[PDB]
Amino acid sequence: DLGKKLLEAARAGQDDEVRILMANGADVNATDASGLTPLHLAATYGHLEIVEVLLKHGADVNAIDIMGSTPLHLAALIGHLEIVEVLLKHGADVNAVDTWGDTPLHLAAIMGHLEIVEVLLKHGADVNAQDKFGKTAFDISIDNGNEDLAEILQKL
Amino acid sequence: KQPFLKRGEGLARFT
Amino acid sequence: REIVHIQAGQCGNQIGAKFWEVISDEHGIDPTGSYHGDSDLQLERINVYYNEATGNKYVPRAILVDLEPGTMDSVRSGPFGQIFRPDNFVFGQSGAGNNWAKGHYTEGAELVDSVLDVVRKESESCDCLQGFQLTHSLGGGTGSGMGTLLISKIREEYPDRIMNTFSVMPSPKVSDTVVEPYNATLSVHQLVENTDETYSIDNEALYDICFRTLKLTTPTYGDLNHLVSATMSGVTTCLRFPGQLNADLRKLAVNMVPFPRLHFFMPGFAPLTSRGSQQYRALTVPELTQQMFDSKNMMAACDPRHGRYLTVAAIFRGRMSMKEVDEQMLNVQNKNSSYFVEWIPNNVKTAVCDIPPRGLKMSATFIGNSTAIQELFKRISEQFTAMFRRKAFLHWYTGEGMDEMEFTEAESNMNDLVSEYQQYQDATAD
Amino acid sequence: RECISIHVGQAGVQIGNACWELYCLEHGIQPDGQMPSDSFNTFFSETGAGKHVPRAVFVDLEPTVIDEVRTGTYRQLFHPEQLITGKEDAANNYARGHYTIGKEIIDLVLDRIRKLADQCTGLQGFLVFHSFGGGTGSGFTSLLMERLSVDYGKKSKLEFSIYPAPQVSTAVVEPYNSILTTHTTLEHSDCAFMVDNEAIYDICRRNLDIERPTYTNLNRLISQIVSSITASLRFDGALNVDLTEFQTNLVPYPRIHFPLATYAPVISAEKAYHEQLSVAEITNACFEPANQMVKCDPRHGKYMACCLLYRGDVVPKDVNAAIATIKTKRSIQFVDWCPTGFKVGINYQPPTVVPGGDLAKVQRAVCMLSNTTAIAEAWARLDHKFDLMYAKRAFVHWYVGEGMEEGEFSEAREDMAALEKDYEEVGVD
Ligand SMILES: Nc1nc2c(ncn2[C@@H]2O[C@H](COP(=O)(O)OP(=O)(O)OP(=O)(O)O)[C@@H](O)[C@H]2O)c(=O)[nH]1
Ligand SMILES: Nc1nc2c(ncn2[C@@H]2O[C@H](COP(=O)(O)OP(=O)(O)OP(=O)(O)O)[C@@H](O)[C@H]2O)c(=O)[nH]1
Ligand SMILES: [Mg+2]
Ligand SMILES: [Mg+2]
Repeated sequence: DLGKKLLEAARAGQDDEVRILMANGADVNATDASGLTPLHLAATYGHLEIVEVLLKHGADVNAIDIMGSTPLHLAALIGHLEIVEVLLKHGADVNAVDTWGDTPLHLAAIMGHLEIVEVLLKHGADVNAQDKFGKTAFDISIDNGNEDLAEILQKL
Repeated sequence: KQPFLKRGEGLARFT
Repeated sequence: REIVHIQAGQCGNQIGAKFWEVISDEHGIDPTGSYHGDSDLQLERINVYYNEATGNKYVPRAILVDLEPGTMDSVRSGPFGQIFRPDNFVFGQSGAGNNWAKGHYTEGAELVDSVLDVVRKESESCDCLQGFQLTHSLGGGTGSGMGTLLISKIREEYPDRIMNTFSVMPSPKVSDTVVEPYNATLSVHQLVENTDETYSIDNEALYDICFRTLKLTTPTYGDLNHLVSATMSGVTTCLRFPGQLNADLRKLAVNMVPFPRLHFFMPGFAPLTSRGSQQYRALTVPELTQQMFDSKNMMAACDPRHGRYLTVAAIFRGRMSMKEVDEQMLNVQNKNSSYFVEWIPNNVKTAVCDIPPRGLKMSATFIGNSTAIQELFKRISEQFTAMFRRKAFLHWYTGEGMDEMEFTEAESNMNDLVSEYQQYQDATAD
Repeated sequence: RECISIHVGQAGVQIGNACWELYCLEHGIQPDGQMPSDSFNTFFSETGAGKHVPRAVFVDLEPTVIDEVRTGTYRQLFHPEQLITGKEDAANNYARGHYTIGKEIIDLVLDRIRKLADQCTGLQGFLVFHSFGGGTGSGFTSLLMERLSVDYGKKSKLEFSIYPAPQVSTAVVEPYNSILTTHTTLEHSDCAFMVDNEAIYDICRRNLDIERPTYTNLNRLISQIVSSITASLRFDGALNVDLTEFQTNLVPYPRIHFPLATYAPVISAEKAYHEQLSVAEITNACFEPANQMVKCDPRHGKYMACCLLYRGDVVPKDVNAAIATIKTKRSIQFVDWCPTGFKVGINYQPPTVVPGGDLAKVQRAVCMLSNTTAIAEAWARLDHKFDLMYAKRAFVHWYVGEGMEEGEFSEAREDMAALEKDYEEVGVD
């Protein structure tokens, strides 16, 4: 199964391995047991070149794993700014919600990734999106005492 | 796999 | 009497070196270990932190630890670097790459018994050991992972001694690693169970003070550590000079810790100064008092007025009216009485020490046990939970043989800690 | 005939220093024990070289305070073996003083006391000085009192106990320590003089014009009052001439054994040319709450006993008239089952003050010792602070971790509740 191999290659950042596997018919949209695709894993572990390559060859930019995470969720959570922007450029849903009611804005906010927050906002992130406890990203910043975040989130 | 600290283990110090 | 000091990991050794620089100057000890001051107050309790070899030259009772070898060199090349006992440097070859599992289990465990041998030796040459103080970050792998391992081993071997830590809490504003909430939660779990007193030093608070108050547009670790060293000097003043109140670690603990798990202190001090300018004027006693209780002067990022004080210690340093101190301390207590728990009568103790810190004629140090510290743990918890729900980088930990259930155990313990603070926050005398 | 004084913990030791300082001045004894050239031989033994040595033991679990005695002005007055120290103190924790750390040194203390007791031909008993608040003053004292009760069952034991005040307090748990030691000492003590640090503090600020009193200020005043109380033991006299008589005169009812001391006049040393106060004036001043060693209101209570101990130029007929005056000016209600007769002792020697103390010389002074149900207000104040913390079990783990059962808190507290009802029942109105 070249799928399992593409998955591990995408996580490890083995660019060359990725190329060969796809050339031999490896499923670009293969899933592991939790429903993570090679684009999820590349987006998670910060492999920008592998992200762009998967996206040039049929990767679903908005694929969800079993917990509803999209690649954009994971990039925003881990804080890979260039990857966030590539995902957005290729049609990532800025307002995708996962099984906890989190949007990519929530995750970037919680983790303090302020550049990513500004970018998401510019691309139409929903400042009124509530998680399953009813919190918006703005609620999180004021419950947090994170004044820098709260100001960014307020900018008209 | 490595055994780990449990909740409340430090409460024995005072009994 | 004696305290044995341990500093672990990069952060631990950096603020640790700064502490030794600062109290050495206060005590009149130069980098070669010779005393050169003109006050007998300086030497009266020198034995608390210093071994006295012949002669008459003083050596820090300090053990210096890191898995990263490079940390050796930076400490040594520091101003007071030569004063430490060469045999008390205990270091590894690699080090943990921000992996708490590496620190604790894998790589710390490889190092740890070497460290304990040095600890044991410092201990046996003590007339009457008080306990231990550890400086470490919670966000890395060594200070955090190995530091808490050291603590657990020391608890086993010296179960009746006080264990005190200066623990610096990670913030996204200062360091760019998203596993830091993992490492800090695993650590907080260990500290809740095994320390008697922990000063919560929040990089979030330190950064905000530097950026917003001290107007340093790009704060360095040096900027942050200037706040930490001032704080560490202040909170150990009662231990290092003659006096009535909180004069040893156990007396301090019995006064500050009403419930064994709630032993995380919020430190503050006044005045806050940027290193290298300028001066003064000296504060008045009212000015000191009001600033030392001000949220902006806290080293933990919590608003004290969002919770209630269980216990408070306040240390005034320098020449000043003891009567004016008493009046102001009474003042802040009864104008703000709703902020001090009513079911712990007289829960604010005040010390005065006549020797001011360097550069100052008057200063105040605040030590609070406040229910508001739950804001710090809620912040870590929220970041922990964001990462742990997506199981990001978990294999990096389990790869060192760590149980995943340890993550869940630590998380639950920390959330329990938060609930407990809230319970006493809402408690009433009635 | 002999009395042995025992000083425990920092407060007991420092007040002890002040007392023996004054005792030497009163009996004409130098800091090396020599006397330039019989009564005081109850408090001082005598060597063959004419050296007079206090019948006194100083004990602390930590050495700082006693090391000052060992190196100070009276470094040669005491038996050096009667200055006893551990290395690790009780950390403001009754349980450490009583159960852990105290057990380490209790046998040495008793053997050293035995050595003093063996030099006596007719030991009356012990005077014990300690704080309520410290772990040593509270915990070790009650351990010592227990053991002294087994080893000297026939002897009298008197206490001078320092009752805590927030102005000079150093621990949050002092109400715990106070009630714990009172519970376990009540049975073993025959008579106990409480010294409220707040009452002494106030007198220093008000009568001595000391802006911020130190322990050195408090202690010299306290020692002047202790000296008034023990003078009858150290001189010829007709009132309270031995420890047994203290209990007879001041304690008719064994659990209510806490007399109130009131002292006058207290005059600033800066006022060396104050016009002298009359017997009438100083006697009246004894029923002013401002001059009491414990803060409480005796007009709210009833008297069970009353002793007036005069020092100096005091004519007996003038005391009787002054007493007649107060018995018909003033509301002094005695209980119906005791003689309403004030007992009077007069010592004709002018009172002594320590040079460089805050007190002026006076020609006449009086200490009144009265057993009044009003002192239960002091207990109620401690009990209330106890209840606030204990409701939450605040700090209780410190005690349970050091050899003490949690049940001992509620047992001590119930005993306190019983003590308060004893006062209510005696003060029948
Ligand atoms: N205040 C302050 N924080 C520091 C300093 N150095 C590092 N930190 C913080 O410490 C945290 C953990 O880093 P380290 O101490 O460097 O990690 P380590 O203990 O050396 O462990 P490893 O490097 O993973 O082996 C991060 O949050 C940093 O922001 C410092 O000098 N001052
Ligand atoms: N009047 C007076 N009170 C004192 C003195 N020293 C301490 N106190 C009071 O005593 C109480 C504290 O007890 P200490 O006597 O210091 O403690 P300790 O007996 O030494 O016990 P540990 O130190 O806990 O082992 C507080 O209420 C203090 O204000 C003193 O010299 N004079
Ligand atoms: Mg490092
Ligand atoms: Mg003491």
